[PDB]
Order: sequence, then C-alpha cells, then structure tokens
Amino acid sequence: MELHAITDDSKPVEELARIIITIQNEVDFIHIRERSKSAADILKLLDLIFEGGIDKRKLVMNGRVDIALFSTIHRVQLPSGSFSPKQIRARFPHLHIGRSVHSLEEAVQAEKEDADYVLFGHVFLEGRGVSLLSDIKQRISIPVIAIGGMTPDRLRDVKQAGADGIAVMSGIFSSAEPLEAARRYSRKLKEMR
Amino acid sequence: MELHAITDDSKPVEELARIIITIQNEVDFIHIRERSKSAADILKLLDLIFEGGIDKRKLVMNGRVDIALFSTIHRVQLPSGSFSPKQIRARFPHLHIGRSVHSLEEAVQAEKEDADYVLFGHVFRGVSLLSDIKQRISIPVIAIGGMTPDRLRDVKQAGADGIAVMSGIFSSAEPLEAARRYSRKLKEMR
Repeated sequence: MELHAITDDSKPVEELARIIITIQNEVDFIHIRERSKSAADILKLLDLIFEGGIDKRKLVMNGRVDIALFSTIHRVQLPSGSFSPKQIRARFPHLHIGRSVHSLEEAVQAEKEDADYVLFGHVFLEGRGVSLLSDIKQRISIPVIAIGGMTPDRLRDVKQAGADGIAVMSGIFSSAEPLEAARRYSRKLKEMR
Repeated sequence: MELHAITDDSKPVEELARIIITIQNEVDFIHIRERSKSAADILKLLDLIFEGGIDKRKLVMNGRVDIALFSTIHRVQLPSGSFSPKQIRARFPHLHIGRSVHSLEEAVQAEKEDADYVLFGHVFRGVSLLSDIKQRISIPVIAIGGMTPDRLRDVKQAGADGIAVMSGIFSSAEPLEAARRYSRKLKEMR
C-alpha cells in the first residue's frame, strides 16, 4: 500500500520545502497542490527542493500540467472537471496520469479515458466513501488511492476495502512533527503488510 | 495601436462570460487572467464564451499555458518569474508569447529570451520608462497600468504599440461603453 503526501497550500515556500525534504523517505509520492500560489512561487518551491536533493521521481504535480512539463516532473494529478486524461496523453504520452474522482461513475470513466490511477475520495460522498472504495476496486483495474481524513486508526478499514494506497494532507503537514506523523502512517501500513 | 482587455479575477464565470462576449468587437485581444479560479472553472468559462460565439483568435491566456494548449488558444501572457519564452517555444513553437515586465532591464531580458512582445506595466516616470524601453527593444510594447482615454495620447506619443485595460473596463458599470471610450479615442488619434 502506497503512501502519498499532499501539500497543504498554506505555508511559505521556504517552510514547505523543508518539510518536503524532511519527509521524503517516509512516503512514496508527494503531490504539489499549492492551488493558491502563482506558478512563479511554485517554481521557486520546486527549485528549493530540487537544490535540496529531492528525488523528482516521487513528485506529482496537481493541476498545473504546464509546471510539470517545464519542471521535468512526469506525474500529474488531474482534478475533477479539468483536463481529460485522453487529451493529455495524446500530446504527452510519457506522463503518468492520476484522476481525482468522487463517484463510482467518474472512476469508471476515468479508466476509460486512459488514466493510470484514480485518487478517490474524501472518504472520511454522503458517508459512502469506504463502501464506494470497495465498489470502485471491483469495477476498475487501475490503482485506487484513498484520500480524505486518513488517520492511522482508519487504515485497516481502507485496506480491507481494497485501496491500493492512501493520500494524506493535514495528517502530515499540519503536524507539529511532520516526520513523526508520516512515520505513524508508514509504520501502520508496514504493520498491516 | 492595439487595445487589450484584461479580465479582473473577481466575477463568477457566468457574469464574466457575458461581459467578454459583449466587449469583443471593441477590443483586439482579451486576456483571461482569472488567477484565483481553478482550471475546471476557467475551462467552464471558456466553454461559455465559445458557445456564446466569441472569436477565439482574440483570446490570450495569462499564466495557464496548459489551459491555452488544450483550448486551441495560441496566445499566452507570461507573468514575471514564471516560464521563460525559450522553454515554451521549445515545446510549443506555435504559441505567440507575451511577457509581463516591470522594469527596463526585465524588458530587455524578455527580448533576449525570445518573447514576441511585452506588456510593460503600471505606467500610471512610467511614460519615461516606456519611452526608454521603446528604444531598447525592437519587439512590440503594450502599456498597462491606469490607462484612461485622457492619457492615451502621451502613451501613444511615447511609442506604445498598444494599451491594456483591466479595471477601466471590467470594473465599469457598462463594460461595452467603457471599452468604446478607449476604442473611440484610439480611432480618433489614428
């Protein structure tokens, strides 16, 4: 089960860069989701972590396909209602494409549009999160990453539901000790393995 | 002299779409600069103006190069500190590239970096800087920042190849009438 860290769009680039560098070894991927920052600031953020030695292979750009292309980041997370995977793949075949879905229907269609995996959730949807998680895993063949209120105590349920991984935002980035927070998650996942 | 209308990043897409459709024939270009809206919302906006019958050739996407590419829009306006025109032309050679500059030095560097034109802003020492820039670079210069019909003469005389207007049009009670004052003045001087 993969562990995806999602940036929280609330810290200055310098502070966020340090946290990213600090937690990189406890997670599988880090999604850059600074929706309130300009491309200029996000490029500054990238430059800081690139110079900080981050492994670009773990980076995933949420929404800004342009920033991803000009930053040599080959992974993008497409929000619901934005670019279709098909049009993206037509121009940029090399990109690994994730789609953020919020229903069984959207998940299936995402698979049809050639997405590589879906980020499904805000599991914790009218309380249908965990059940839908199972329903999606049974209907599609691409990976399903669960997001939304993921805590160590809820991982077992998510795992039983068939989730191929979990995504965590505030659980890590709002913690007084981001590294220790990321570790509670990784420890819990390794345990259940 | 061209007239560029810049969206104001403060109205719902429905209302913004209406205004864009209404002023299209009074301006040469319309820059979508909804910096605080999501790609999904901007795409929704574009769908509305496209269905409203807009001339796509007039559209310029500010900042979101990805949205432009996937919306069949060939013109982009690059904010200071963002992508260099060289990187963009290397991958998307067909795009017409504008760079938003705020100093003489940035304007010169923009030309060296292969921009097609610059949007020099906040003229309203500003007109002096404009005049200076118009002698330093050979690519077109669009002046922005407090443009008003009464100030267009000085701007034109200083060499501006066009003027950009944001609030002067979009914050107006009657955007079309506002745009007309600029267009009428530009035709007048012509």
